[PDB]
Amino acid sequence: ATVNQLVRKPRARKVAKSNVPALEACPQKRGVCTRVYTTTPKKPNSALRKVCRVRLTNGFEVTSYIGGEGHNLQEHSVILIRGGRVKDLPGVRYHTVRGALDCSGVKDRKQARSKYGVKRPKA
Amino acid sequence: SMQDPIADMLTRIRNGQAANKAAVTMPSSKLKVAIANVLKEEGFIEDFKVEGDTKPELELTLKYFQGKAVVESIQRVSRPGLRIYKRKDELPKVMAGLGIAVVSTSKGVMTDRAARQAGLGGEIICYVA
RNA sequence: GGGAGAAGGCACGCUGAUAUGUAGGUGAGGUCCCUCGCGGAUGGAGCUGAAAUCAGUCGAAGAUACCAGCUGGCUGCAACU
RNA sequence: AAUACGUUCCCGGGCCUUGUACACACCGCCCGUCACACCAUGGGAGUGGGUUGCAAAAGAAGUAGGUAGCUUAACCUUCGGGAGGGCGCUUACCACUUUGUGAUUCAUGACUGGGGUGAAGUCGUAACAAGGUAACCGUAGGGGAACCUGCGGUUGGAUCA
RNA sequence: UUAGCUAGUAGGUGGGGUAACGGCUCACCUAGGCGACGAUCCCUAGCUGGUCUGAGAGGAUGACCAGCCACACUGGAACUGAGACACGGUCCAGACUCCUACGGGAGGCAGCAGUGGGGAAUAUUGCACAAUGGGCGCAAGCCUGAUGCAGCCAUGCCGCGUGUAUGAAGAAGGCCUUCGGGUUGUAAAGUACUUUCAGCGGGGAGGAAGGGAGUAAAGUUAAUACCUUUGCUCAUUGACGUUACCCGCAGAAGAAGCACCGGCUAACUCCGUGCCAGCAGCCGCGGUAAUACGGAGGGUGCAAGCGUUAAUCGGAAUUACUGGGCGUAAAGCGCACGCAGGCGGUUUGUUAAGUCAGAUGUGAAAUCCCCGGGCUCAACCUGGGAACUGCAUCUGAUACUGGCAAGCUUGAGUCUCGUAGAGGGGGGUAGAAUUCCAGGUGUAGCGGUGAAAUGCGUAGAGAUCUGGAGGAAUACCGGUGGCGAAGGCGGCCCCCUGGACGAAGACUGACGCUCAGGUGCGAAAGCGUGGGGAGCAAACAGGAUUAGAUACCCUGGUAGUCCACGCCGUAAACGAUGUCGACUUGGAGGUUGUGCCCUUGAGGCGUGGCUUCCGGAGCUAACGCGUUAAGUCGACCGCCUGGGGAGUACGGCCGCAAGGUUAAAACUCAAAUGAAUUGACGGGGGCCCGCACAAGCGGUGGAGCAUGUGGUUUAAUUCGAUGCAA
Ligand SMILES: [Mg+2]
Ligand SMILES: [Mg+2]
Ligand SMILES: [Mg+2]
Ligand SMILES: [Mg+2]
Ligand SMILES: [Mg+2]
Ligand SMILES: [Mg+2]
Ligand SMILES: [Mg+2]
Ligand SMILES: [Mg+2]
Ligand SMILES: [Mg+2]
Ligand SMILES: [Mg+2]
Ligand SMILES: [Mg+2]
Ligand SMILES: [Mg+2]
Ligand SMILES: [Mg+2]
Ligand SMILES: [Mg+2]
Ligand SMILES: [Mg+2]
Ligand SMILES: [Mg+2]
Ligand SMILES: [Mg+2]
Ligand SMILES: [Mg+2]
Ligand SMILES: [Mg+2]
Ligand SMILES: [Mg+2]
Ligand SMILES: [Mg+2]
Ligand SMILES: [Mg+2]
Ligand SMILES: [Mg+2]
Ligand SMILES: [Mg+2]
Ligand SMILES: [Mg+2]
Ligand SMILES: [Mg+2]
Ligand SMILES: [Mg+2]
Ligand SMILES: [Mg+2]
Ligand SMILES: [Mg+2]
Ligand SMILES: [Mg+2]
Ligand SMILES: [Mg+2]
Ligand SMILES: [Mg+2]
Ligand SMILES: [Mg+2]
Ligand SMILES: [Mg+2]
Ligand SMILES: [Mg+2]
Ligand SMILES: [Mg+2]
Ligand SMILES: [Mg+2]
Ligand SMILES: [Mg+2]
Ligand SMILES: [Mg+2]
Ligand SMILES: [Mg+2]
Ligand SMILES: [Mg+2]
Ligand SMILES: [Mg+2]
Ligand SMILES: [Mg+2]
Ligand SMILES: [Mg+2]
Ligand SMILES: [Mg+2]
Ligand SMILES: [Mg+2]
Ligand SMILES: [Mg+2]
Ligand SMILES: [Mg+2]
Ligand SMILES: [Mg+2]
Repeated sequence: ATVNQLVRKPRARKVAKSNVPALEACPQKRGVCTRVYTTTPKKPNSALRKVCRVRLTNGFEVTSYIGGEGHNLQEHSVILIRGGRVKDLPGVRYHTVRGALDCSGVKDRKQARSKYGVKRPKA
Repeated sequence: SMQDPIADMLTRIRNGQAANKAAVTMPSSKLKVAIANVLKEEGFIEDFKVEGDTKPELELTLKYFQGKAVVESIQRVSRPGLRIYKRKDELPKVMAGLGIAVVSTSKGVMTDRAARQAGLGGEIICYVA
């Protein structure tokens, strides 16, 4: 409180701790698929959510979501990951970029295609 | 201990005023007497006197209007723990000029208005509205 | 308290200078006092004498021979002599 | 027909009041061990790198100092040589490097500790009501677990008839 | 979670040295120099103009442009030179690569292109010296990956287009629909009409100043030569370039996608799915009507982009200087003393550092902002201004702060006499009780619990009376009583000793307040040595309870609880409220001084210290606090910055140990928390009702049979009703 006190010990803003450290302030990172599996989510939800463990080009190894309905990914699949947690999946803090590198687009999508790596259908 | 007698002066005013007191009295000092002068001249108190020679007691006659205290706020600005000085072109004004700031200059204690008009800066002793 | 001489490093002979022998040790003549002696003070002669620094110098080698610890890390057992 | 003084006691309920960590509201909430999966982290005989202190060892090139040997167009010469220079040698500084022993930091390590997170599992029921032994704090001992027990302290304890 | 650092070290003399001052260097001499105003050590980093953000103060940042510095494969070195310890120089050493006929050589893209590698990701091995500028040259000119330009990429900013107008029962198709119709939608088709841009032809500024031949005049000079300057004419110099721009031709012709529509948030319906598949910035969607998933129709928002991710600031008053907090929400150190430090009552004089005023210089340009100018507009370019809120020098002002000198007495102390007190330390001593020992009387139980049993008693308990030993604690007094900084302190007496308060006046003269670091104190438990040991009682044993019962209850009982001397340093160490000072209405009490009044009553009127309960304004989220503040102010300190992780780990200091102290991060969640409200609930309470109990009379539970259910059986024993309420 005292002026004297601040003069001895200045106000010191807290440094923000990141939510996607594996990215190291990069917009995406590349990595190899270590395990490709499903996992169940947290109260109150229930499903078999597709996730993968991925060793990134910078050594970090993280779990990443594989959004969309259907995917053709396996071990040694080279994928691109981006920031973005999965809320009912604790530990999951990244998303896989559908339709980049070895990851295919979602099949048969018509709405929100660009978020699922899907070309515009000839029509 | 009693390390700021001006805050003490401000406060004795503020509290007796809040307590609808007719007058307040405090150990005197030239600097208090110089401030009391400005208050009176700007119509925030009726009048004042100092009594005694060896242990001078200063007395301020407070002022009321609509069964209200003329002095709405009275606050210490510069203080022993943090002296505040301003330049002529930096002189604050209280309530957009409706109130006053008491300023201490090379030419004695006067209002922000006075010091402004006389090309001076000084230590900002208090605000009054 | 130890562990510890842990480990590891440097110096090391000879000659000269400082000082023809130094710091120190010892101490005579002389002078003076004295409760006079196997005495005290003063005095410093002679004798003896390590060590250091500087400079120089010989050899492959200066603790030159005899003499004279090898050192360190983990672990069982018994405290210890 | 009998019997009711009466409302202390059982059961259901009404009003006032109080405590609550309950609100799908006590068929409530909630605690720890244990089992399984995942995450990060500490310890760990060690393993591998970075940087660094101290003690020494080392001494390329260069520059400067010294200079007997060798060598030299310009200047001096009494024509023999001089002065001066170069080379070589030598000394000082110092890079690489070497040795010994410490310090520090990063990564990693059989295994091990506790921690966090999970729809549901096993054991009990520790706290919340006076939670059925009031709770909690410090401490100490004990016990599958929540905990129990002793000592002192606090009220952030219900009821006081 | 670095406190000490330093031998050329700090200074002096003299010689040497540099372009020059200088421990720059050397000798000698002195023993200094730096450091809590942060040295040393460790981590990180080029600095600035400015950039982004913010109303501002700030926060974040240092591409592109410009200024300074540093580097040129790594480490070291000097040579040449006005300048270098040299970006395409030299030498040595290292790492590495290339050539070789094997003996020996050569090189350094962090210049411009380009390559490999790394990466989510960043371009062509282009044209020209025409322009500006640099090197050389008298010049002509030569060189210039500076520069001017061109290529590539939606990377961004700005501009424009992808047509304009007309077009209705408003078609077909799609979608919704209660089958009436609504919608897509003037949208489309049709009808005229325009032609930017792209395409194709035609024409054509400016960036060009110079330089070259001649000529003429001046200055030169012996000269009309030459030289140089300035006019004149002639012929010339553009990489960009198919330039900008202008005209013509053809036809709407070649030019629309992306995200979103549950709330925050502009935009709703159907079908599919069914806690799946899936969505998800936050809340939260998904088990049969899902505007939240996925498709569709419709709609909203953007538009050559649109979304997602990353990233800074904002909102965030969420590090609070401007601009916050610590009773119960995160936060007062357990308490005190106190160095450094911060702050400091009142008067005079002095000073003029802080502060204030003015003047002068400087604060590069660009950027930002204002008014103009130029490209068709805009981006962009540009003139002038204002601004750079800053620094420095000089000259003044003297109220406030600081220095200096003298003071002053109210703050603070000292003195005198008294008062109250479980304040501390030591030594004595007392009566009650328990247990034990020894006896008298007495005889079959005592003890314990909810009930018991273990236990104790005919070796005579328990009960009673008597005598004695020992330890521990001090009933009544006793009380929102008292004392102490806190912890805490209680029988009585003495001794040693600290503090508080009152009365009166004298003395000192601001000697004061606060306090990081430091030091001391600090309940209980615990630790070490030796004593002590009645009662109590962790551990432990036995008896019970219980489904279990490592408990609660009982019978025993060790450490411990007690003493001395050491250690530990923690508690809900609490008023969960730091210390000091000043100020602000009241009522009732408790306690303890003291002045006055026929003391004429156990009183009457004042005046201090402490304290309890209410309560006023004000404060507060509320609860509550309320002259003992949580009100109004000031001085200084400590501490907080979402929950868990954690008062944990690592490091340091401390401890015999147990452990204490200082004190992180990863990870994880969207909560955790405070006060108060309405319910419900309680093995909480009060008051009150009902054949609820109590008072009565008769039953059911036994028997045989009727009947319903369960179960069992069966091919089937049909389905339902299941605590009171089957
Ligand atoms: Mg020698
Ligand atoms: Mg063995
Ligand atoms: Mg032995
Ligand atoms: Mg009842
Ligand atoms: Mg580890
Ligand atoms: Mg319970
Ligand atoms: Mg209980
Ligand atoms: Mg207890
Ligand atoms: Mg000199
Ligand atoms: Mg760097
Ligand atoms: Mg550049
Ligand atoms: Mg560039
Ligand atoms: Mg620059
Ligand atoms: Mg170099
Ligand atoms: Mg030179
Ligand atoms: Mg340079
Ligand atoms: Mg190069
Ligand atoms: Mg690559
Ligand atoms: Mg239709
Ligand atoms: Mg065209
Ligand atoms: Mg031209
Ligand atoms: Mg809406
Ligand atoms: Mg969506
Ligand atoms: Mg549906
Ligand atoms: Mg962001
Ligand atoms: Mg802020
Ligand atoms: Mg706050
Ligand atoms: Mg309270
Ligand atoms: Mg708290
Ligand atoms: Mg306290
Ligand atoms: Mg004067
Ligand atoms: Mg214009
Ligand atoms: Mg401009
Ligand atoms: Mg200008
Ligand atoms: Mg400028
Ligand atoms: Mg003064
Ligand atoms: Mg007795
Ligand atoms: Mg006096
Ligand atoms: Mg003991
Ligand atoms: Mg017991
Ligand atoms: Mg013991
Ligand atoms: Mg504590
Ligand atoms: Mg009150
Ligand atoms: Mg009130
Ligand atoms: Mg946290
Ligand atoms: Mg700890
Ligand atoms: Mg409460
Ligand atoms: Mg009955
Ligand atoms: Mg029957």
